[PDB]
Amino acid sequence: MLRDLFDRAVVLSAYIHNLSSEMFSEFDKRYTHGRGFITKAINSCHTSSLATPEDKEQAQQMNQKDFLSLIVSILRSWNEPLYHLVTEVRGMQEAPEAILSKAVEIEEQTKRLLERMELIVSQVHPETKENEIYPVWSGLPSLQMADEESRLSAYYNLLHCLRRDSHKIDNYLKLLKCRIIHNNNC
Amino acid sequence: MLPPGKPEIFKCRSPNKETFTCWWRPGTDGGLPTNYSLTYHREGETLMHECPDYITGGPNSCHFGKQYTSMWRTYIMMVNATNQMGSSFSDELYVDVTYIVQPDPPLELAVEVKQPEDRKPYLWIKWSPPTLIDLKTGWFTLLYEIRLKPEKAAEWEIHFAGQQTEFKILSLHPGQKYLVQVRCKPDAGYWSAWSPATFIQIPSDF
Ligand SMILES: [Cl-]
Ligand code: NA
Ligand code: NA
Ligand code: NA
Ligand code: NA
Ligand code: NA
Repeated sequence: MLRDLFDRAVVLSAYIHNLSSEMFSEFDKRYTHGRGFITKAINSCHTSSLATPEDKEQAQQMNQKDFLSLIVSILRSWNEPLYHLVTEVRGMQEAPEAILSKAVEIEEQTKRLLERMELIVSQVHPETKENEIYPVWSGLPSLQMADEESRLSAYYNLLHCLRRDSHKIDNYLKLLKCRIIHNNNC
Repeated sequence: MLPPGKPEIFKCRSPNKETFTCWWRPGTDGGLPTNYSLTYHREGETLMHECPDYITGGPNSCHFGKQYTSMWRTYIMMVNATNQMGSSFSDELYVDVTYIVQPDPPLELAVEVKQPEDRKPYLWIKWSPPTLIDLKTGWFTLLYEIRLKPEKAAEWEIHFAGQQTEFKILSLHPGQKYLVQVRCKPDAGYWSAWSPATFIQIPSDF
């Protein structure tokens, strides 16, 4: 039941992006608002090497199977950083509660969205290639560094990248839902 | 005899996630500028670019058409104000088009009283999306809210209509005239201004 699956996937991706956007805004107001962290966060997302469409015209041009594949790769690529985000933050003596609560919900809901996505692919493209190709995040040393400024900047970049990729996943899913179910007549 | 004061890029907005515009103001206090130049570069690139359209957006603005706008890629921008005496540069502004989205208001708001046999009567509200937005491909997603109130009431009643372009309202006061407006926001970003009001008299026999 493709319409029900797409509907639920888009509820999740929009809810995840909302949580990531609020997390980034709360971290920003509370730790980084005063010093050049936004200048430091330029060009440094682990998913940058994926060929992702940058406007709706590139999106429309994407082969449907590869576009769905791409969403799946971005979600699979975030499993590792979300795990460490939550682990690191929960391990603090004084964990900023609102931030931690959002990170744990995103960690949990991303897994569900990836499960919904894998079911979509199964239904729409049953002979997909099951090989994984997603980009590796390896920034745990920078999250764990003692230097409070280098550490805050590492967190800033992680949260800025999360808000961006959660947005892209949501926007790409909405594009695909409308293309698949409605022939781009939503 | 004085160089310009320090200008400031104070607002950027995208109506539809396909173009955007930014606006700056002069410094107070310094000399009159005779030129402004807005330049920028993008995350991941070293190329410096000039504002591609100083006209569309009106005074002291830079408009980025479809060829120059993309999401998920930070713009780093600066404006300089010059005269024959010297120059001043704004602070750098970091812009992700993703987070400056604010649609124009919905269009064609229309209101009709419906009185069906043996079922509750209702006000039927209908409207259309702003013209600049592409909902059909799924590129853009709009949520809508209606408000309505009689004149001299202290509070508006607000109804969230989700992604619908029509709505039914049941509890209205017979004989009263209501002002109705609609507004919309993307899934992520800012509410539009309320549309202009449409007015409706609810009949005495309601
Ligand atoms: Cl708002
Ligand atoms: Na614009
Ligand atoms: Na201008
Ligand atoms: Na564009
Ligand atoms: Na972004
Ligand atoms: Na009218």
